[PDB]
Parts: sequence; C-alpha cells; structure tokens
Amino acid sequence: GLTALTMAEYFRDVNEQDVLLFIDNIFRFVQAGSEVSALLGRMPSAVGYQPTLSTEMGSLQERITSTKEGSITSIQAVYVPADDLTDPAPATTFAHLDATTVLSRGLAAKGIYPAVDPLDSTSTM
Amino acid sequence: LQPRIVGEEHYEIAQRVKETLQRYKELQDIIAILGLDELSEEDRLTVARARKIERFLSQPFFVAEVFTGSPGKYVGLAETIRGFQLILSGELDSLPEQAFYLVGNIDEATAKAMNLEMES
Amino acid sequence: KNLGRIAQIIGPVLDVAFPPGKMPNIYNALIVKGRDTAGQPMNVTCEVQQLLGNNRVRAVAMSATDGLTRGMEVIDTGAPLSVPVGGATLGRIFNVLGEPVDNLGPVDTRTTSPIHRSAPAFTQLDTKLSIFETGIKVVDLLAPYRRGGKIGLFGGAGVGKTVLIMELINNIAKAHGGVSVFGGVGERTREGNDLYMEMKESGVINEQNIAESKVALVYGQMNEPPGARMRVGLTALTMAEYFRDVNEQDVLLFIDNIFRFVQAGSEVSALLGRMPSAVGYQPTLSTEMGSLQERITSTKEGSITSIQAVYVPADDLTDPAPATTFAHLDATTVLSRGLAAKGIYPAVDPLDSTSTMLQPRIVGEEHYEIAQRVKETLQRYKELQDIIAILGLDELSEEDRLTVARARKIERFLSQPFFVAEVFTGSPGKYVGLAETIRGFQLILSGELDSLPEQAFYLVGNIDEATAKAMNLEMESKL
Amino acid sequence: IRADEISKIIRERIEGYNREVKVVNTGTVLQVGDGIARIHGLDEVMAGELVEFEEGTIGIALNLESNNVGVVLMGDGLMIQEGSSVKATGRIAQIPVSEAYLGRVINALAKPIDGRGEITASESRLIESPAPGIMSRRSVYEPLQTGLIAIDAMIPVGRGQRELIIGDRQTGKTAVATDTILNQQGQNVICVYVAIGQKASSVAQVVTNFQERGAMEYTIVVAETADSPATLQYLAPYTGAALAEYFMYRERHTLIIYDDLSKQAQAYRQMSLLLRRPPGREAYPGDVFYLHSRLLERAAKLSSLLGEGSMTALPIVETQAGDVSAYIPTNVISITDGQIFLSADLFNAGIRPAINVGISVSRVGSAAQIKAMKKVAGKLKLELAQFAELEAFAQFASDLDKATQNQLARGQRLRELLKQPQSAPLTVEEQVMTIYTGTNGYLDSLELDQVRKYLVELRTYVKTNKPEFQEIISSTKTFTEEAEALLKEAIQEQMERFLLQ
Amino acid sequence: MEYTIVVAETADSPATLQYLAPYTGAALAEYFMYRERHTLIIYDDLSKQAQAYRQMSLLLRRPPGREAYPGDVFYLHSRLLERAAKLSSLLGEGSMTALPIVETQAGDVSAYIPTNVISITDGQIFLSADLFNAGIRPAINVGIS
Amino acid sequence: ASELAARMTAMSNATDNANELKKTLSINYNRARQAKITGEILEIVAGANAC
Ligand SMILES: Nc1ncnc2c1ncn2[C@@H]1O[C@H](COP(=O)(O)OP(=O)(O)OP(=O)(O)O)[C@@H](O)[C@H]1O
Ligand SMILES: Nc1ncnc2c1ncn2[C@@H]1O[C@H](COP(=O)(O)OP(=O)(O)O)[C@@H](O)[C@H]1O
Repeated sequence: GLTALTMAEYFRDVNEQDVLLFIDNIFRFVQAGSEVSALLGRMPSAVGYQPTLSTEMGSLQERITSTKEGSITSIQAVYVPADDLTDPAPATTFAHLDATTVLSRGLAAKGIYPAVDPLDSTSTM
Repeated sequence: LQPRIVGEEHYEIAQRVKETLQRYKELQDIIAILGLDELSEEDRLTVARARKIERFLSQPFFVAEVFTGSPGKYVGLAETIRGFQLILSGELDSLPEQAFYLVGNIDEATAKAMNLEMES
Repeated sequence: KNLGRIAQIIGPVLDVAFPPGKMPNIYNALIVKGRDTAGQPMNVTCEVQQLLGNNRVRAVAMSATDGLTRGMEVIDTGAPLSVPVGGATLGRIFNVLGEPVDNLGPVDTRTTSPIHRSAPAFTQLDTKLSIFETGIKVVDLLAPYRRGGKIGLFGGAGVGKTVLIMELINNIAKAHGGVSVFGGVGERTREGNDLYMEMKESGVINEQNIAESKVALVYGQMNEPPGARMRVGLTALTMAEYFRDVNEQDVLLFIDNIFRFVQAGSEVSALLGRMPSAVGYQPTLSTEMGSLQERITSTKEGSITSIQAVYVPADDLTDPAPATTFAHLDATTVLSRGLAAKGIYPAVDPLDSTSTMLQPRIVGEEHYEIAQRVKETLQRYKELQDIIAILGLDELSEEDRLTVARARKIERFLSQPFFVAEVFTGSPGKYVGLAETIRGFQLILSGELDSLPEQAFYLVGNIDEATAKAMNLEMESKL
Repeated sequence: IRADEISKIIRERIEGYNREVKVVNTGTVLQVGDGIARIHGLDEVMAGELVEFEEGTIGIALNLESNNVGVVLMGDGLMIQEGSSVKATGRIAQIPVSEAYLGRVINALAKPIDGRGEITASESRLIESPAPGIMSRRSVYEPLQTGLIAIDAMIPVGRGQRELIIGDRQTGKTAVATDTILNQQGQNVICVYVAIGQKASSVAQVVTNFQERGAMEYTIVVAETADSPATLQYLAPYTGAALAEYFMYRERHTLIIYDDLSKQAQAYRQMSLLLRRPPGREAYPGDVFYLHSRLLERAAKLSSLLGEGSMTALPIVETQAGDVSAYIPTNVISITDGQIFLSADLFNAGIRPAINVGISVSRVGSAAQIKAMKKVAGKLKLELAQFAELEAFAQFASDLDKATQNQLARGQRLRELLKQPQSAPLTVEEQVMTIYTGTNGYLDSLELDQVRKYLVELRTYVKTNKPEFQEIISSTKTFTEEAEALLKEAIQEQMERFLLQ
Repeated sequence: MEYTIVVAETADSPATLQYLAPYTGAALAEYFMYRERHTLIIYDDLSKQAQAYRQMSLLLRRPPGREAYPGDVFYLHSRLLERAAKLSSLLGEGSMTALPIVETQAGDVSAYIPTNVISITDGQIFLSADLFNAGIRPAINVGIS
Repeated sequence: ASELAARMTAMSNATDNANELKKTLSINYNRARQAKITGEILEIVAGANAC
C-alpha cells in the first residue's frame, strides 16, 4: 500500500495531474500489522489488532490527500470481517473516508446488485 | 441412516418425520406469539401431526419405572416403522395427543385412546 | 520514624524502598514528602497494597502523581489511614484523607480512627429486626426500612432524590437523636457544590453555627485518582461508625453511589495488574463489597442505617456489581419520573419499591394487611388505567368504581409536605408516624372517608389534617 | 534476558561502581521503537517532565521504572540512536497562551499550522493544572443558546455545564457542534474546537466554514491529524483546556468542543499498551476514567469572587452499533452532566438534527433557561411526551377518539417544527416565536409538509413588521402578556397573507 | 442448637476462609457419620464458595475459563459433596445428608456453577421467584424438582 | 361485535406472549453479552500473559 502510495504521490507531486488510486484490499494492511505486532513484542490490544492501529491507518490515509499541485482520487475497498462495522479496522477507516458506501448481505443475497445499503451509506457531498 | 443400510421404508419414514418436525420447528416462532389458530390448513395439519409425532417418540423406560411408575415398554423396528407410517398417513388423526404420550406400541397408543373415550 | 525512598512510579502506583528491618504492613498509609512546580512541599499520600519483597512495597497513590521523583523520601506512618472523627466534622466537607476542603477552618479534633477495621463481632450485634421509622408515609407503609440494614436508592434525575436525602437527614435529626453522613464516592464537583449549597440553604448545615449541623459531608470527587475514590466510602463509614459506637446515635450513612465505588476498586485492581474476574470487575468484588457492607450494622451500642444509591449498568440486575450489591441490600425504594411529572411528591412508586421487612411476623398483621390492600388497590388502578378511559368511568361496575375512587384517594394521600422543600413550595413540613399512617389508610380504604374530595388528601400530613383540609375545601366550595 | 541490562551499562558500572552516584545530568537511550524509548539514568526526573532527546525529539517521562525511564516520543523518532544522550528539560508540558490565539489554527504544541504567523504570548499556563475546587464554583446560571430549538428547549445547556454529545457515525455530532459555535457570534464567548485524529481535510472544511461565516474572530481551532503521534493526539484536548481556562480565569466565557474523546482514549490505550501497562476492558488502562474525569472537570462555572468565568465542555463520543453501555461511552456518560443522544434511524427519517428526545437528559435543566424559554418549554415538553406515548396509535388514526387524534396531529406538526437546516442557528427570540406558534395550536390548519415554510415565513414577517417582540425579549428575557398579544397578532397576519399566497 | 453446629464465615472474611469453611463442616459431619450417627449438613451457598475460589485463583494468575472460574471448580464441589454417603452396614450405617444451596441470577440454571452442582447432587429443589412473590410459600416448583 | 371481541382477545393474549418473549430474550441477551465481554477481556489478558 505504501509502495503504490509513493508512486501515486510522485505522480501527483511533480507530474501535477489528477490520479486515480484504487486500493484492494485495504483491510489486509491492518491485517498484516496485526499479524506482525504480537511477535514484534507488542501487547495485544482489543479483539487482536495491534496497539499501533490508529497511527498506522493515519500513516496511510493522511499521506493520501489532495493538494494544490495534484489531486489523488482514491477509491479504496475496506473488507469488514463477518459484516461487523464495529470491527476496529472498518471502524477506523470510516473517520478518514469522505464518501462511504456499505454493502449489505441482505441486498446481495436477495439478488439486488449492486448491494449498496442505501440508508447506511452516506456521503459528505 | 442410509437406505443401503436400513431399508427404503425405514429411510423414507425417517425423512418424512424429519420433514414434518422441521416444519413445526419453523412455525414455532409464529405460534409462540400468535397461536395455532392463525395458520393455514396445511400448516395446522403439519403442526397437529408434529405434536402427535413428538409425543409418539416418547417411550417409558424400564430403568425409569421408579420415577414414572409406568412399566417400561420395549418396541423394536418392526413396530416403530409401522406406527410412524400410520401417524404420518393420518389414519390416527382422530386420536388425541395424550394417547401417544408414554407408550411403546401404536396399539398401546390406540388402547389408551379407547380409554380416553371410555372416560367420556 | 521509618524513612524510605521511592523505587519506581507508574501513575498512581508507586514503589517505596525501605531498609531491611523497617517495612510497613498492608494498608499502612504512607506520606511522601514531595514538591510542587513552585518548589512548595506537597505531601502525596499512599497505602501499602502489596509487600512485593526485596524490601520494597507497592503502594497506591491517593492524589496526583505528576512531579513525583524517583528517590523521594517517603515516611512510614505505621498505621492505616486515620481520619478526624467526632462532632467536630459536622457541617464540614472532607476528602478521602479526612483533610477538609471547605476552607472554613482546620479540624482541631484530636480523635482519629483507622480507615481499616474489622466488622463488629458476632457477640456484638443487636438481633432485634426493627422497622426504622422515617416519618414519610410512602416509605413507612410500602417500603419500610430496617434499622442497621442497607437500603438501595433507585431514582433517575428530577425525582427529588436529593430532597428525599435532605428530608431523611432532617427527620433522623428532629425525631430521633440521630446524625447523618453523606459519602460522595465519585461525586462530580459541580453537583457536590450544588448539594453543599442546598444544605446551607435548607438548614441541614447551620452555616453560622458549625458543629450544630446534622451532616458531615465526605466528598471524594471523580477528579481524584482511582485509589482515593474507593477509600472514600471507608472514610465516610468510619466517621459514621464513631457516631454510633461511642455516642450511640442512630446514624444514617448515605453512599452515592455504590456502583462507582465498585468500579473504582475495579480500576485499582486493574492498575495493580491482578487478573480480572468476569465481565470486567476486580476478582475481590465480593470481599471488597463485604469489607464495606459489614461494618454497617446495629450493634449493642448503636446502629448505622445505610441509604445508598445503586446504579444498574447495561440495565443488568445480574451484572456482578448490581448482583453483589443486591445480595447485601435489605429494601429498595424506587423513584419514578411519572409521579415527579404529575406532582405526587415524593416520587416513590409504591409498586416498584419493595421491602423484605414487610413480612407479617416483623411488622404486625394489621400493618401487613393494610399494606397488602393498598398495593392491591393501586395495582388494580394500573390495570384499569386503559380500561376506564375507553369505557367511561360510569360504565364501570360499582366495585371497580369504588376501586378507582379509593385508589385516587390513596395515591393522593401518598403525597407529603416536606420539611426541606418548604423553602421552594411554601407548605410547612410534616412528620407522620406509623400509627397515623396505618389508621389513615384504614380510614381511607375501609370506605369510611370515601366521601371526601380528591384534593383534600393531597400534600397533607395525616388523616386528621386531611379532615381539616376537607372541611376547609367544602366551606370554600359552598360560597 | 533482561531490559536495561545492555552489557555496556554493566561495563560502565564495573568501571565506576565505587558507590552509587547521582547520574541525572546524563541519560542514554537503551531501546527505541514504535513511538516510545526506554531511557537510562535521569534519576531525578519528574513524572510528566519533558525529556529532550539529542537531534531535537522531545519526549515525556511517563512511567519511571526501576532503572529505566519509559518515555513516549512527541514525534516519530526513527533517528535517535541507541546510547545517544538525552537531557532533561525541567518544564512540565506548558503552552504559551495569549489573546492573540483568537482566530488561528494550531497543533497540540500551541504552534500555528495556518501559516499566517507566530502567536505572540507572555503568560504560560500548564497543560495538566488541577480543576476548580468544591469551594471555587457557582451553581450554573446562564443559558448558552445553542441555536437548536430542540436542545435549547428540552436539553437546556448552561455555562459551566459539561453536556455530552453522543451518537453513531454521521448522525450530526460535529453538525450540532458547529451549529452552536456559529450561534455564539452574538453573545461574548470564546469558542474552542479540539479535533483529535480527524482528517486534515475535515479540519480544513470546518476552518474554511468558520472563515466564511465570521466566527473565526473568537475561535481557536486545535488540530491533531491521524498521522500525528499518539501522545499529541492525547495531549490535544488538554492544550485546548489550558487555552480555554486562561480565558475563563479572566472573567470571560468559553466553550470547548472535544471532537472526539474516543480518539483521545484510543491514543491513551495505544501508549499504555506500548510501554507495557496492564490492560482492562478493550485493553484500555485503568486510568482512562481518571483521564476523562480530570479533563472534563477542569471546565466549570467559577464563583463570584474569582470573576464568574465559566467553560462549557461540549465533548463528543461516537458510539458503535448503539452500544452506549460500552466502556468509553459509560465513562463519559457517568462523568458528564447531560447527554444529547443522536439516532441514525431518526437521521434517515428526516428529523434533523437527529437528537433522541426521550433518551437525552440534562441535570442542569430549566435552571439554565430564559424565562420565556421555560414558559414555552414546559408546554412543549408535555406535548412531546403525549405524542411519544401515542406514537403506537398513528396507523389507527381512523378509529381513535378525536381527542387522541388531535394529540397525534399536534405532535405530528411539532415534529415538523423541530427540524432545522444544516448549520442555520436560530436566536432565542425566534425559537420562542416558533415554540409559541406550535404550542398554542396555530399549525393544525396547514398540512404536514408546509409547516417548515410557513414557520420560516412567519419569523421573517415578524422580524420585518413587528420589531417590538425581539426588543421586548432582549430587554426583559421574560415572555410577557404584551409580547404574547403582539405575537398572536403577527401570527394571524402572516397566516392570512401566506394562505392567500 | 442441641444438635446444631454452625460453621460461619461471613462476607468480609478472607476468600481462603470462605473456601475452607465447607470442608470444616464436612470433617465435623464425617466424624459423627463414621461412628454410627446420622448427620445433616447445609451448605450456604456453594456459589459463594465458587466465587471465593475464583478470587483466590485469579489472585494466583491461574488460567480461568467459563465465566472466569478456575479449572478445578467442578473438582472443588465434587470433592466436597461426594463424601456425603449412606454408609454400608459394615461401617455402621451412619449417613451424612447434604443439602447445598445455590443462587441463580435471572433463573440461570444453565449457568456454569448451577449446572456443575446439578451434575453432582442427587436432585434439585428449584424455588421460584414468581411463585415466592405471588404468595405461594414455600415456592417449590414440583414441575422440575 | 363478536369478531371485534375475538380480535381483542387475540391481542390481549398475543401482546402478553410478546411480553414474555421480550423478557426471556433480554435475559438470554444479558447472559450472552456478559459472556462475550468476559471472553474478550480474557483473550486480551492471555496475550499479556504471553508477553
Ligand atoms: N441538522 C441537519 N440537517 C440537515 N443535514 C444534516 C444535519 N446534520 C448533519 N447533516 C448532514 O449529515 C452529514 C454528516 O454530518 P456530520 O459530519 O456532522 O456527522 P458526524 O457525526 O460529524 O459524522 P462522523 O461521526 O463521521 O464525524 C453532513 O454532510 C450534513 O450535510
Ligand atoms: N419532596 C419534594 N417536594 C417538592 N418539590 C420537590 C421535591 N423533590 C423534588 N422537588 C422538585 O425537584 C427539584 C429538586 O430535585 P432534585 O432533588 O435536585 O433532583 P435531581 O438532583 O435528581 O435533579 C426542585 O426544584 C423541586 O421543585
């Protein structure tokens, strides 16, 4: 994620053009941090994520932003474990994501595709 | 519980009992709040059959005779399959529920029913 | 004296390094000579929680730790926390350390007593289960207290919980020879100030003549570290316990509230690093609750009656903290927003409130039958609440019309003009013994005063004043 | 296999063991990683004292251990080397504070990030000062008009009251916060807005909004973005409180917005787990209640002698899946006075601001209300209680008695009353207008939708053509029979002309 | 009290003493039980002893489970209870009847300690809160007892 | 009138069945939430015991 972000950040910095930065999946980054945390020496936090979760997501998202020179448009997909938005990493991405859409297994299972749960999905626009 | 082992009749009656008990397990959520009155004709049919079935499954044991007081019955497969065939066919639909409770054979169930109609 | 240095500090948990011979015991308070940013000595106190060996204890701070330095001088006091007790503390705000914070003046009393103590012995209790008489009609008839037992307080804001507290203090002061105490375990400072000022205005604290007051307020705020908010309750307990062990006065011990003391102990155990119990409380929940709920008794000398507020988290009556608290409680009075919004004050619901003391072989068959008939009438009223509106009150049968009529009379007679709420209202305060109470309800419910207006029983002391007001209202209605 | 024993320190001690000598002048870096650093020496450093790593990385000595000082790094260290020499500083986390902070954006070091220029200050205030005491306060008196009809009537907030805003994702918490801040242009308060762990883009949006509105003339916007260290995210609200209490102690009134405290608690649990402190619920330490209690109780209405300054804390916590009995929610709910509860099911249903009127409480209450406001608010609360009871009878509005039918009608119009557009705050007099028009019974005629347009036209017509009402209420703050008659007249006039449309 | 011995350890007693007291009662009962005498012991409760054992087990950093109860929480109760017997005719026929008490929150019979005790004792006499609060005292629920 | 009395009896029984259902479900929910919180805290402290 940070690799592709540094490439796109160069594209926006000096080549000063709009960028599209699709990320998939972004939850696996926090997944890898959680896998590596306990073995590094950190004490496990809540349900199993690293203590350095909020600042990890910060070090990704706050690096990904639009500036005067270039504009990075980033359409990134957050996995939600067992469809629980209370899970810490989906809960944390929500604070950094301007326009959010939530897919509901009800809409997916009934046959309505795309399964965007409308009342839970909100934008800032 | 596979036909190659147990015979096609045994397998088929077992599948039908499992079917009807499943349907009653589904309708339990409705009947809890509503009652049996609000169900369809086939739904109420299946519910009555499932009541009779889940009571006919019961059998008094020889080692529980000290708690129940009733002499335990031994009933094997030749009478088990036949009795259940009858209950799920619905010939015994005229009988109440308490006739199948705590009996070994379908004949003892019917005799208890005749007693429940002797006691007017 | 015994001098030791600080080994390490992690928040309000400090470590103190004593020489090999001298070393304090468990729960021994420790003064730590420490400085302020202005250089000024600031004495931060602790209490030894564990003798972790290597001539080094692990004490839990009772104040702010920021600024304390590794190797500071800690003096061993050599005994558990000794608070100022006696009639000096009346009308004076205190801390967990017994050091007052009202800026009035220093407690010149010499008498101290250790915050830590064993419960009264088994050969010491007063075995007579007696109904602690209060003077309030609702809590006298329907939720009768026991003396030396514990009483939970269930009221959401705006029901007059504080006015009920002040009235209870006033009655235990005037009728009996009692003195009350208030222990604000985890009390938000703005409401602490509110309560202090309301007591100043309500005469519960004679601001002009201190030590003629009726209360000794112990405020341990939420601002204080988790170690202090726990031991606040024990401070209030020992200050009350003096008042009955030596002076044999009927003390009232208000603890507001028990759940926050429970969670403060949970925080202390969390900092200490002991493995948690179930859903998140400390492993010694039962024993910690016992250590505070078994000094509250009626010994041969006096009686501490504990009127403590209780809070149920996540609406659990089965959460460990409510479950353990209820295991100790003896009677619960429940205040409802309904009666507050309507105007039947106090806002006690005579059905949600219950007592284990309302057994016939404790209160008398006459009291029991009148309480039962009153409960039955009020319950039938709640059952008819929807029926009467649709049916019309006339279409009811004669028995149910009688029931709703007498139920309105009873529910209005439950109202009382308070001694401390007269400043707001203008109605003089009143005291109603159980004789007045049982006979008043016997008259109202036996069909004998069934010829009085509804308003003639509203905010009245007893049935005699009810008749007086009824004659007034009828003369006022004729012309 | 022990920490602090690096086989070079043992060498230095083998050289210089003769007797144990003070070593506070020096200090070395033993272990450094993920935002903390274990430090040797510093035997006289306080707790909370700034310790300054070589290369310029400030740290704070949080937990002093046996022979090592666990230090949180006030930045991303990643350059301090093992054995590098740290010096103590002596100060304890102070910020310079002046009136020139009014109108700027700063990070949690009280150091500007708007790029305008340096903030000249003379007096410093400690960040972790103690709160006003039990005998240095005053019972809450003065109404803080938030601009929302629903809040200013049913959940009255006062000056010196710690009213909590609680909700789910996107229920309008920051919306109500900015609504209040933008209402308080008129009266003389200083607004403080402390963002903890939010997007720099969101801080940019809110700051630009206050700029184009004019409310930047009295606000200080502390910002701590997500990439910032956990210690800075933790220290932000305390810098906000220090700035705010400086203005408080000079007889002025303040309002502060912790948005949110959940991220402050998350930074605290991160640091506490990182320097090996025992966890509790959700791996929070025991001290999260101590933290929140100190920070919240730092804000209260001062007494008469000290200047009658005050500081309303309007904190925000976000609740996940309506688990309002979780750890940090129950903590903040216990500490605070009031709770303004926001519900997403109302939010989707159109009722905006989406406050939950049956759950929301304020133990300050009508004490902090204007007399006109309380005169109308009593009737309003009774009407809303009635319609809340009758909510399960709206489908059966065909065969209810006409009385409960009309109660349903009144509550139905009253729901249309309380909705407000985004960040459009009302004045107390216009709100009294609206609640009076509602409670008296002047909207039964107009259908369920027009009510909003009717009421806005009503307020404008009154403003233009009966300018005695607002003057009466501004002078007396009491709803008097003269203004009552004047409002009845203006109401029926506007109703007639609007109906002729 | 001519027959009775009361072994009491109240609430604010060390959890180790609350854990010891049932076994003191058991030894007292067994002394008479073995010398051709009948005994009747009333534990009150076993759930309070289970809580005391949980406390003194989590104070020892012992791995808990199933609502934080230690591993030997069935071993506790079964050790304590299974020494109540109707002795053989060779050993004098002296018998120790035990009637332990267990408290349930919200009628949680399916809780860990109630189901553990149920799997030891020779029955259960389930009292009912609704029956007891309706006036039918004692509240023996003969449907499940 | 007979049909409306029948519907009134059906409601007077069904609302109380829904009462007992919500009560037993809230009790099951309390037990389940307690067990969940305990399991989460114990799995947290297991990692601390591992370190
Ligand atoms: N009273 C209101 N009327 C109309 N629209 C509103 C109102 N309040 C909020 N909104 C809309 O809802 C959206 C979310 O508002 P806001 O960002 O204040 O919620 P939030 O609680 O701060 O969200 P988060 O919890 O993610 O920070 C905004 O884009 C705004 O347009
Ligand atoms: N016993 C009472 N008699 C008359 N009024 C009361 C009484 N109790 C409460 N009130 C009303 O309630 C207010 C005080 O309630 P209070 O005890 O402060 O409850 P809370 O602290 O929960 O808000 C007063 O303004 C008073 O008018």
